[PDB]
Amino acid sequence: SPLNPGTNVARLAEQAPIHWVSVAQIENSLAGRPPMAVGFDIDDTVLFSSPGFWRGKKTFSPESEDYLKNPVFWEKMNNGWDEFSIPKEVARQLIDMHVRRGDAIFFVTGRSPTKTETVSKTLADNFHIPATNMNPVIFAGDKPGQNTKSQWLQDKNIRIFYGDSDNDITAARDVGARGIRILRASNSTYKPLPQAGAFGEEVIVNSEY
Amino acid sequence: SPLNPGTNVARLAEQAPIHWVSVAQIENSLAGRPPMAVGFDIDDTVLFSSPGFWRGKKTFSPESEDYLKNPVFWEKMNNGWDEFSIPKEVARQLIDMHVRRGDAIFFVTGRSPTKTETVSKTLADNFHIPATNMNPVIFAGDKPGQNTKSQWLQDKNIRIFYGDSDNDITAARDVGARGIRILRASNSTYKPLPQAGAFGEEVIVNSEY
Amino acid sequence: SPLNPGTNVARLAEQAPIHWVSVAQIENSLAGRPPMAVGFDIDDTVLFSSPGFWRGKKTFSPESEDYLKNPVFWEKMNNGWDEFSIPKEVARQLIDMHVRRGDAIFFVTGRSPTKTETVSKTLADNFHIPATNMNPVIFAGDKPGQNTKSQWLQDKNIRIFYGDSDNDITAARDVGARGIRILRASNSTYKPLPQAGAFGEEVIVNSEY
Amino acid sequence: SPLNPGTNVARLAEQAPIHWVSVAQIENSLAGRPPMAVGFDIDDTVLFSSPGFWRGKKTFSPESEDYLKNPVFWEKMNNGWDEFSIPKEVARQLIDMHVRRGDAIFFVTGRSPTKTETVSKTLADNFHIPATNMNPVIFAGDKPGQNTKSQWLQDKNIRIFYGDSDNDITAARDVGARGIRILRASNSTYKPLPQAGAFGEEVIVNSEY
Ligand SMILES: [Br-]
Ligand SMILES: [Br-]
Ligand SMILES: [Br-]
Ligand SMILES: [Br-]
Ligand SMILES: [Br-]
Ligand SMILES: [Br-]
Ligand SMILES: [Br-]
Ligand SMILES: [Br-]
Ligand SMILES: [Br-]
Ligand SMILES: [Br-]
Ligand SMILES: [Br-]
Ligand SMILES: [Br-]
Ligand SMILES: [Br-]
Ligand SMILES: [Br-]
Ligand SMILES: [Br-]
Ligand SMILES: [Br-]
Ligand SMILES: [Br-]
Ligand SMILES: [Br-]
Ligand SMILES: [Br-]
Ligand SMILES: [Br-]
Ligand SMILES: [Br-]
Ligand SMILES: [Br-]
Ligand SMILES: [Br-]
Ligand SMILES: [Br-]
Ligand SMILES: [Br-]
Ligand SMILES: [Br-]
Ligand SMILES: [Br-]
Ligand SMILES: [Br-]
Ligand SMILES: [Br-]
Ligand SMILES: [Br-]
Ligand SMILES: [Mg+2]
Ligand SMILES: [Mg+2]
Ligand SMILES: [Mg+2]
Ligand SMILES: [Mg+2]
Repeated sequence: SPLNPGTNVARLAEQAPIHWVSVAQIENSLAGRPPMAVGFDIDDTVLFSSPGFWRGKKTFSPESEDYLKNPVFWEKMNNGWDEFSIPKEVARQLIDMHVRRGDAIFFVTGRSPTKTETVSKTLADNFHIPATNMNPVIFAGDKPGQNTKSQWLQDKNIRIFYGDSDNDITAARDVGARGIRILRASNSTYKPLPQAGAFGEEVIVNSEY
Repeated sequence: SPLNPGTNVARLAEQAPIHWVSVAQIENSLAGRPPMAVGFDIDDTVLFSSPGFWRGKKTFSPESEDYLKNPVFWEKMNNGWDEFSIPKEVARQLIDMHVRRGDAIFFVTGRSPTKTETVSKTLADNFHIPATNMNPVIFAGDKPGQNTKSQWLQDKNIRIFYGDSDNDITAARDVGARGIRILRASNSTYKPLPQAGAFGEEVIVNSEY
Repeated sequence: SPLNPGTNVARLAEQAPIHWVSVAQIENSLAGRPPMAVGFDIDDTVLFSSPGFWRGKKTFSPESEDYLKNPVFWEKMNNGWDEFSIPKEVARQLIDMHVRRGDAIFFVTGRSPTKTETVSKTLADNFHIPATNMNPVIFAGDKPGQNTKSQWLQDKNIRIFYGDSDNDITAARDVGARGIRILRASNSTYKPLPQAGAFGEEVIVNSEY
Repeated sequence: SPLNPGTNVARLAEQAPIHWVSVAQIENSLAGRPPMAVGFDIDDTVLFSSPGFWRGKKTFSPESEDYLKNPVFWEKMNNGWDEFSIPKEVARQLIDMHVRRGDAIFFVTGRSPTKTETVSKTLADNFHIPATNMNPVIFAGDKPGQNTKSQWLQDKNIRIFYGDSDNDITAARDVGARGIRILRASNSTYKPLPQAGAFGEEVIVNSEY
């Protein structure tokens, strides 16, 4: 790659054809809809939880991705390491908005389940979610005695699902929910970054922080 | 304004909430729709015609907007000065696409009408539009003996209207047609630049050239 | 290319490594330097002259670059077609700044020379350049009876050369003058766009209009 | 603020006049310079340490900035909470480059000093810094028995100082070192973001991650 690559104004102005939306446009699109159920992926959607995953990786499997199948990792990740996870502003805004509408708030995660979890609590506390709006984190997947994320969406009648990963958007699509994309921060340790907008879905502006 | 204003990454990554689309996405949204009528504003939508407007302003009214109510200007502008107008690439793609589909193509302009006009021919020539798809330019407005752009869109059953200006999109909105925005180039002499996406309409990416 | 390519925040925030400068920064870098000679390339540096080039190409050689070796083209281009050329705002700022400082202003072009030329006058008129600061356009090249752009910069003791093309900056580099890049507009008909900053030179921000 | 603010291509292409540089351009600028001393701010320069500061703040002073004057906070921040701090790629690249040159690597921080600190170790381990290149973190400030960051730069003959905050760049400027800016991540909890480039200094591209 050249030492001085230069640029040109076609590249400076170039836009990908993304359907960008704001929080205000989403609220507007819902105006006069009665209280409903909506859901959020957790990691890189409402929490920059990379610190915990990064400590996990270094502590348990510095040379592979095996820490993610290790129950001792998950016990720590789910029971306190979220105290170093940084709440996303986009999620504060969306959650306050959905609380303002009287909506029911669900969090649906692909994290491995553990005996106990204080994530539900970290989320109710960090985002000021009233007990009445709040629901215990749902641990979805394809282990025996789990339902998948789409089954949970169908089961909870979740109408809007917010998330950063392709599987978040497809899961919403599968059950006819509205999948709305959030940008993953470029300093996340989960890489490569997804291509936000890859299914033609709404992507929220400035949602990396 | 500071000599060294500096910047930051929230500002470098910031996106306005615009519904961007590509030509390809628009062609796909129309897949299996039979032939229909579509229309295009001219100036800064399919032709960068500032050269003639600029020449006009300097020649007839260096000091005002008066040239635009001068019939001697309009006669030069519509009978040759578009030989200096530069066709937009976005318009070559859109028009080739609509030709492919077998659509009827209309140009609806706010330019003042004149005895004769060679703009229709400049457009059929520059854009390789088959006579069968092509239609003479419609000069629309609020002069006696004119109909408005909206009435013309209703009259021709134009389903899609492309334009750079707010009135292009609202004229489409008036009659229930799909208004699609094209970016006016920053070197156009028509200023200020419109706020593309001001009505929540689709805006075509990279459509300034 | 995918219908929905999507994007990500590493790509939204990505910057090429360019030395951007403002007109204000350049004026400040010259603070308390006495009057000097500076020069400007014409086409896409101070005038968006694509209208005349475009008209030329269609009229004389729809199918080649031959129009550019046609004396009948050059006679039209240099004796009036610049009435359709659109002055760049960056050039109004730079030239007003250099006039302020009392600098001698040169235009050095690669256009083919002709019997007469009204480009010098178009530039003195459009840019309000005082006759005392102004100099007739220098037509430079490798034709017999010509000197090259570099020799002209050496000959006039031009300390700063502004231009959009690689040869503008390298001609400056050849003779030890400060080469400063201006962005060619994306609707110019001269393609491909140069890679501004390809030599580690300064590039003026927003200089496409 | 409007629900549909729109945009225009002047804004889409608009650039701040920053002197952006790459890691390769910096190495190139140093080529054939003998081994030297160079230094790095820590927080948001080589480590996204916001997780630790964010846990600190919530644990010790949820309603003020007093945690930053609390020694119990600093003992935890400096003795393990960096295990959740995320190394910046830009810092891996710069440190490997400066290690390749045989340079001496210093880290100079404004963190309050504590009895012990394992930050030096976290940094040597995460960035693979050979013992011979590595130096214990220097805790600078204006407490009694400290030297300021500029005094330390002068004292260690540090020739290049990398950092995200204005005080990093001014400290380098004060002693005639080369201050090079790194972009603070927009998900940092330390806000507002600095204006990278505010002294006309080099800013490294894409240095938020
Ligand atoms: Br391992
Ligand atoms: Br493991
Ligand atoms: Br813990
Ligand atoms: Br917020
Ligand atoms: Br479970
Ligand atoms: Br699942
Ligand atoms: Br993904
Ligand atoms: Br990536
Ligand atoms: Br589509
Ligand atoms: Br006048
Ligand atoms: Br007039
Ligand atoms: Br094209
Ligand atoms: Br009308
Ligand atoms: Br408008
Ligand atoms: Br404007
Ligand atoms: Br300056
Ligand atoms: Br030909
Ligand atoms: Br020819
Ligand atoms: Br101006
Ligand atoms: Br030459
Ligand atoms: Br070039
Ligand atoms: Br190009
Ligand atoms: Br407190
Ligand atoms: Br405290
Ligand atoms: Br610890
Ligand atoms: Br790296
Ligand atoms: Br100390
Ligand atoms: Br200090
Ligand atoms: Br700062
Ligand atoms: Br900020
Ligand atoms: Mg996620
Ligand atoms: Mg128009
Ligand atoms: Mg040029
Ligand atoms: Mg810092």
